[PDB]
Amino acid sequence: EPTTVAFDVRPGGVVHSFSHNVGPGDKYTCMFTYASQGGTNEQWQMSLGTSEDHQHFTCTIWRPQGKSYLYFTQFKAEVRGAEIEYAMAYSKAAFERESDVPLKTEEFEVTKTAVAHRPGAFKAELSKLVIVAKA
Repeated sequence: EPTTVAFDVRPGGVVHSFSHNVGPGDKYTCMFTYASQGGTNEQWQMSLGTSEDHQHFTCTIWRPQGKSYLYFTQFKAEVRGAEIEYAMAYSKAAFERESDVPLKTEEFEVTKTAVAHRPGAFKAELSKLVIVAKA
């Protein structure tokens, strides 16, 4: 029943996935799959929001305070069975004196169901993903 859940983003280079679902029959699903290098785990948050029209929903994945130290070698946020209407990925998110810093055009790709890194162009820094979708 919580709409927001905490999860650990783990270094070590092995691929991990974390997912959360809300709504009748887990209608609204969001999954974050990644692999990273680093010294410590990072507790991130995944929030799923639902709108009045029973169709639109949002998935927001982020690291509190907007800075991540992990070297991501891959990432993919997926909303299976849904259609993305808006999405943005950030290397750094706004906090105190820092501004949001969107990933550069070449770093990622937005398909109907996913926001994913672009192999060979992604710069490895990520701290926030925002997805607005229609179930």
